[PDB]
Amino acid sequence: TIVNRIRTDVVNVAKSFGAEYSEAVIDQIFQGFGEKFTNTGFAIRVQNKRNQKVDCNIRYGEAKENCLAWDIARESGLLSDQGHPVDTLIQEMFQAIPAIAYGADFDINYGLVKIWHLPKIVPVEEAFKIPSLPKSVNAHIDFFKKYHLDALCALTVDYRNKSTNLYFDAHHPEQRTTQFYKNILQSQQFEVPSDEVLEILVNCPEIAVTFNWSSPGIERMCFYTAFVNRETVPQHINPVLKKFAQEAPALLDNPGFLVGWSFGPDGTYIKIDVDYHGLVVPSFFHMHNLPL
Amino acid sequence: TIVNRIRTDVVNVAKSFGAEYSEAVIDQIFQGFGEKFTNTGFAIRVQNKRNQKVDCNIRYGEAKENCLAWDIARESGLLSDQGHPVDTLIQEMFQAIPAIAYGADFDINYGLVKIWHLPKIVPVEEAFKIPSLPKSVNAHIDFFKKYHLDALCALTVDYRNKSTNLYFDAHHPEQRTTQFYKNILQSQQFEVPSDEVLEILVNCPEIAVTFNWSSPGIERMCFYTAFVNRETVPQHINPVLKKFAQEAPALLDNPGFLVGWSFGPDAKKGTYIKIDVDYHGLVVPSFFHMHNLPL
Repeated sequence: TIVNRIRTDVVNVAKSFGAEYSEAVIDQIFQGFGEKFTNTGFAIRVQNKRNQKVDCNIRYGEAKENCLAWDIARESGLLSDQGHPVDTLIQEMFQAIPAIAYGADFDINYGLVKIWHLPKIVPVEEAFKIPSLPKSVNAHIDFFKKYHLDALCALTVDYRNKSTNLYFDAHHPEQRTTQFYKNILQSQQFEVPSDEVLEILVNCPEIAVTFNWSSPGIERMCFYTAFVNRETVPQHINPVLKKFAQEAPALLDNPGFLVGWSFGPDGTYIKIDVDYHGLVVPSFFHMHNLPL
Repeated sequence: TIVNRIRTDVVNVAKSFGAEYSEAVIDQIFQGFGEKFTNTGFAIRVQNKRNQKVDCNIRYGEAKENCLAWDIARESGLLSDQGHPVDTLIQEMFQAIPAIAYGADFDINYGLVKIWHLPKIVPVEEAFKIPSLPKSVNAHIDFFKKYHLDALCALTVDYRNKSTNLYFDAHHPEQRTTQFYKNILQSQQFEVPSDEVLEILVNCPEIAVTFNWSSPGIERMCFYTAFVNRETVPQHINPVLKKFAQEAPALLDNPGFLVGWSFGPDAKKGTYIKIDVDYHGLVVPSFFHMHNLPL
């Protein structure tokens, strides 16, 4: 079955990369979400967040206007209340801004991590009405304006990290210059990457900015890129990129990949998703009004 | 490094329990006290004092006769004069009664909360000369005698709450009966807990009584007991006891825990539980030793 092949592939990736994982957590995730994994925008992700360690995260999105993942995760005990502003945040999001899609991702050593809210691209101001948003978000209006972060294309709630991400369509001509990324990173005292990487960042269509409830400042920023096949992933930049590009499983032979470049206070690491069914990459390009 | 593992463990506990916290406050605490956390009796505490919320507090004790925490907190800006009787109270305490250890605790959403003074067990009357003590302390001499609160084993100053605690070794045979706890709680109009909890209270070797400068009455009373491992924590009594018992971080594999059962007026904060993980494995043996018990 497709669900058995997905579960097998996930475990095979975990073992090949030495990623920590729990069979009981996988069993729980799949009891709730496995059928969805067969039918929707499913992806397997590895990242080198931890030093000398790879983490594996599985995720899916689907074009439903209600947050089905919240209901499933509540039902299966994957999401219980934690006495924290995250408890209602996704609900407020779906109440504040109409959604065209939703999604969810799961750490295979832990359980549900984030739930996603996907509107049509919308002015960032529509986010400011959300009651349980951390104060830092509205505190960063001038930052958003300055860096041309006006076109909001997604929102996520991270229940494990107790944080929230705003995602923007990087449509502005300034965002096609390496100087933009140098500046925005330097504005948070984040380490500026190599020139090679900067030249990759100029094509990033999506910029994620992380906020939380313990600090006034930006926790992290991530710049996402897509690649149509294994070959065009920059495999020379990092061993995890090469190995995953070359060896990630998918239902088609040459899947696309999504690469995120995350930067924080001196975290600064790489994330890579395989487009397991071949739907995610076209949807990424479409959502950012780019051609394949 | 060890200190970095402690910091990340603290943050992870905060996030897991959804406890409100400040990265800046954690920064300041650890700049002053990080090395103390690595090398002394460090513990991580969660409590359900706020209704439908978990608060996280980190603490340490060490066997020094001078209140080093006071110097460190003053120097790091975590403690400043407040124009209040607490400004000198801890100094008067170390001046009045010789200390064999001291400690401090910190709310990770705020900063330094209390500083502790630990003498050899002394008669409670040695406390009564301390000048800046709340008037209600000496007012409660007959209460202390009635409930066999004669063996004073610690003193604390709570700078945030503007209160002070006297801690007593619960050595008396009456303190082994559930009726004692029913009576002492009823004497302050605090809610008497379940028979199950009462049967836990009879084993508690430490009783904390909270006084303040705004009222003549006892503000709160807390009954402490320790458990040598996660298994023997009464995890079925409260969801927080279970989760923290099962999931609290520590260097050793099966750390012990200290549980406090706190009681006050129902119309105010009411009744709640507090649990500490013995991060380095030092705190629980020290607890039993100070109370002359074996474990």
